[PDB]
Amino acid sequence: QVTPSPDRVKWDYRGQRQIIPLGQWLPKVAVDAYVAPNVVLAGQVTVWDGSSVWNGAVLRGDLNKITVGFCSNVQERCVVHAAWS
Amino acid sequence: PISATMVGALLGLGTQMYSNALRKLPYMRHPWEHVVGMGLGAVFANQLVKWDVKLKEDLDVMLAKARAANERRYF
Ligand SMILES: CCCCCCCCCCCCCCCCCCCC(=O)O[C@H](COC(=O)CCCCCCCCCCCCCC)COP(=O)(O)OCCN
Repeated sequence: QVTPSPDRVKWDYRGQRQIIPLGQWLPKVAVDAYVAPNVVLAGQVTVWDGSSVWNGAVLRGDLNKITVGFCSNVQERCVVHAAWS
Repeated sequence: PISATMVGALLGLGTQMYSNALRKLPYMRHPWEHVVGMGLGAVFANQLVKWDVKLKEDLDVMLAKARAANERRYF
């Protein structure tokens, strides 16, 4: 059976949060790195100096670390994920 | 011309920008701080010039006393 919840949010006025912490895993973005507004960074993500992440990209570090190095770019609609092993 | 106020204001503005750059921030990140820095630099440069004048004035008297003490030898 599919039993819905009356309280589930249909429209969230805040939109999707760009920075999704996961416990103590907080995405780290360098002050001189460009991250597009609608990008999602979750968990163990590090974005270093001079790098850029463009519109619609998703970087989900919930199983392992994700690192974008110096002056590197992850372009539009890329998905970057990782596994335990 | 090139007054102490202008040199000091330029140095204060440069100080704020250099500080922003060192922190990898945009040059004009907090512009009111640039205004504050220009004011402080102008004040500091003017005060330094006045202090230099006063320092030369005191050194003059002190060298005068040293010279008198030395000249007392040939009496
Ligand atoms: C006359 C031009 C220069 C006047 C400067 C202000 C008057 C002099 C008073 C001393 C000013 C010293 C510098 C103040 C800022 C120092 C560094 C503070 C930065 C900081 O980390 O804490 C912030 C507090 O904001 C702050 O500390 C700033 C709070 C509000 C001050 C900004 C308004 C300045 C008015 C300039 C002219 C206005 C014209 C109309 C009168 C929080 O940062 P945050 O979260 O708030 O955001 C920041 C977005 N990166």
